[PDB]
Amino acid sequence: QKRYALFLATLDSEFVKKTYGGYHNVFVTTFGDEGEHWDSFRVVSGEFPDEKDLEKYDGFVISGSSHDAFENDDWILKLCDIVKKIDEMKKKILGICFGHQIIARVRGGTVGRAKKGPELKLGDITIVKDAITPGSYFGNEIPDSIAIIKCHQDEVLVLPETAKVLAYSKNYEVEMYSIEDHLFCIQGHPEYNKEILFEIVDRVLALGYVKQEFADAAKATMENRGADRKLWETICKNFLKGRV
Amino acid sequence: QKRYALFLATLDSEFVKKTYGGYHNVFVTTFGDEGEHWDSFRVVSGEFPDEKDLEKYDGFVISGSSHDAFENDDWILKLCDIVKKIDEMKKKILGICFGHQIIARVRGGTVGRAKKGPELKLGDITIVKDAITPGSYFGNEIPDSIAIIKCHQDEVLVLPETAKVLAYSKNYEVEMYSIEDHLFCIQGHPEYNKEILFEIVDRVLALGYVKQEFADAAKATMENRGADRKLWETICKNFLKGRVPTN
Repeated sequence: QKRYALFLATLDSEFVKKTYGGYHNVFVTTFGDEGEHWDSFRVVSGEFPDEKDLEKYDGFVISGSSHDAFENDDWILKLCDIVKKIDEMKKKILGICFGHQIIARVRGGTVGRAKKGPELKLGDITIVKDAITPGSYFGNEIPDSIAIIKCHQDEVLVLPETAKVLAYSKNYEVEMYSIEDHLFCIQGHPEYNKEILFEIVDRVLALGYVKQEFADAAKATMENRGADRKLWETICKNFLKGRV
Repeated sequence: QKRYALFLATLDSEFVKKTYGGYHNVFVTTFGDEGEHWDSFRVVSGEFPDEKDLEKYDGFVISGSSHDAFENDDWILKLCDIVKKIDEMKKKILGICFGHQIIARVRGGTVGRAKKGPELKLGDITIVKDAITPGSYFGNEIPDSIAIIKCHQDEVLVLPETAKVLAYSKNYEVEMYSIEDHLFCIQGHPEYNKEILFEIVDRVLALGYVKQEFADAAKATMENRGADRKLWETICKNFLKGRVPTN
């Protein structure tokens, strides 16, 4: 009987609540297969599993957040201690955006605002093919690059010593990385889609937080192409469910 | 013919553009009097006055921002450089929210995420009355406290060594402060009102950045009362325009 815990470090948005019924469903659509049990914990509102229950999960996913992974709010510190414990148990954790950065912070890396500005867009990341086995999480043919909806408010400015870089881009050396066999981290959102992106852009535009030109460029990146969604599902599930 | 420079560290929101025509208008409605020339620079977009033009301003106002004053984007570093020159000239600068934080950074203070978490609401600040002269910026009768629409994402976590604290709140020792006679800084927005605040709360709510109850608590602070808007206008104009003795 397979069990997976999702740590929701963001609230549900109006668009995500109305269109999908919330981030729980978004994650479960993306990374779930039939027959598994998915428990989510709204860690952003201070809800966590008990320490003693961690052993029954076959793996964990840490979502994105509007919070920064360098902040010191009580629920972030508690998430760092929980992740440390999970890590010591050698349980699988997939970290997405904020989640990638949380794992890095727990492993002694440094997270801060992105040197090369924010990103809200579809982009491409270059695979370090030398660091991947044919037949492992990445499939048989390993592509040169993979398209993903990027999350680049923050970044990992100093990489934990134990991390292996699996992909990079021109403006960021840490797009994807693994630690040992049980931590796997991506600075983009496999679980996002064009509708989710376009809604965020329009709202942050209306707020006055980005220029109209930047918004128009962000959306333009998904006018004629989407992310490699099927490949990300395959990679992420192979890692999290030990499927090699 | 008095001239004032406005540094807009923020873009115009949709609500503010369609209701008032933009933040230039909101700042000028708040802080301006007829017969003045106000120039605004969109510093957030890297637009700045020429150095040689600093000398013709009678004063400067630095706006709030959605960016953080501890960040190191090129326009921020350039703002910090320009503020240093203006400070060295001893020209008047009124810093609001991010602007308050930028002046603190230039004068060697530390800015960072608010110790006790964010704030998006009408609040009250307790005045350090011993630090104020009757007849200066706050009038003959110094108030015990003032209501202001708060900006508490970030804060000044370590005060500049030359800062005089003018007001505080339970959770933050630095609501308002001066440096010498030419720098005046408020962690709150005199230029905001109820409509602007509620629009921000609704939008950050829809985005998923705050809880329904945090939004409802924010809005509740302004259901039956507003900020001390006329008093803020008198205070800030008294300082920026030298209308009364310096504190």
